[PDB]
Formats: sequence, C-alpha cells, structure tokens
Amino acid sequence: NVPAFLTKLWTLVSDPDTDALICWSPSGNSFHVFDQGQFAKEVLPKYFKHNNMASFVRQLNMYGFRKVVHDDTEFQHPCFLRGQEQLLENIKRKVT
Amino acid sequence: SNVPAFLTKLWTLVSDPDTDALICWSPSGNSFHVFDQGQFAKEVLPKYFKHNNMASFVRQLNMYGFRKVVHIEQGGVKPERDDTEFQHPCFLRGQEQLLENIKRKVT
DNA sequence: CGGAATGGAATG
DNA sequence: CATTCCATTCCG
Ligand SMILES: [Mg+2]
Ligand SMILES: [Mg+2]
Repeated sequence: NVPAFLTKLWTLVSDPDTDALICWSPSGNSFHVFDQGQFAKEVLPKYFKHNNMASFVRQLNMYGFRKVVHDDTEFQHPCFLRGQEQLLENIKRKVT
Repeated sequence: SNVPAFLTKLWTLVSDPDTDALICWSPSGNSFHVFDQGQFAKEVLPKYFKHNNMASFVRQLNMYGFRKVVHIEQGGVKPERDDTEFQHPCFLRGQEQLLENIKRKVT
C-alpha cells in the first residue's frame, strides 16, 4: 500500500527521459531539481494535478524528506534510494 | 472585509482587559506593550495561537510591518520591568476598521 | 530581524 | 490522500 506520491516521485526521478530537470545524485541517495520554473510548468502537471513547486515541496516535507543545503534544489530521505523501490514501504506520511 | 486572523486576534488580545496585565494598549492608544515575556509566552500565546514561543509571535509581527518602539535607558535605583513595545500606524485602539490597510509581506 | 525550511489543518 | 494558504520553526 504505497501512496501514489512516492511511486510517482520514484518513477519521475529514475526516468532518464526527465534527467535534465530531475535525476538521482551520483551516489544515488538524494535527488536534484534543476530550473524550478521549467520543472514546475512543464513536468509537474504531467504527474500531478498542479504546476506549483511549493505544493510539490510540501508533499516532500510531509513524507519526511529534508532539503540538502548547498538553480539546483536537492532533497533526501534515507529509505528513498536508487535501484531499491521496495524501501518506499517504510516512508510514512506524517499524521497530526 | 478580508482581514487575516492574525490581525483580528492581535487586536482583540491587546484590547481585552482580561489580558492587560501582560499585553495592553499604551496610554495614547497607538502602540502596545508586552510585559513578562516568559509568563506571556507560556500562559497567553497558546490560547490565541498554535504555539508558546515569543520568537514566533515576534516573527508574525515583523511579517505584518510592525516595528519596535525604542526605550532609552538612563542611569539611576533604576529597576527595569520586562517591557517590549511594538507599533504600526494603521493598528489603533478603538479603530478596528483600519486593519484592512495592514498587509503581509510576500514570501 | 528576516530568508528560507518545515508544519497545521481546512479544503479539494 | 492531494493541494493550498500562510503560520511556525530554524538558524544565520
Ligand atoms: Mg529523471
Ligand atoms: Mg489586553
């Protein structure tokens, strides 16, 4: 029972067709968004029902992702990892 | 009109006589005081907002354009009271309709 | 104080 | 569960 957000994110990051704007970091334990504006206008509304970077980022925080602090946005969750989709089962949406 | 909750809450809080020992209008009615930060933060803030941090309250004040009123110290017996004064020109005693003019800065 | 990261909870 | 608004927290 893995939420759509996570399997879509995983597919989106992993897809080579989108790697110019969103791709795995070299060590495969975090991912990069490039050219936010382009990414928000062109990519997000193909996967989700919006075109707002801020809405995407909220979801990331809700699922426990943390920003990696350095137009290049990097995010990270330890059980969100290249080549290991089975680990998405351990990522939980934060309740209250 | 479409006034944010922060501002109507702040206005009501400052104006309420029940809270005047910790937060009240200045005599001229164009600024307000917070006394005893610690007690105010623990006992008052979480009844009106979703936290008990003075810093978080002050952040919202800055986001809506409020400025500190600067108290000048002098020498003395000069005992001081925990007293912070804030101010916005369209935030005034007895005149709630003016809140419409106070706008949040953009993030 | 204020930029920016993260959160609450109402609404979709 | 997702999306939005803007409030709260973190940290320089
Ligand atoms: Mg990709
Ligand atoms: Mg009062």
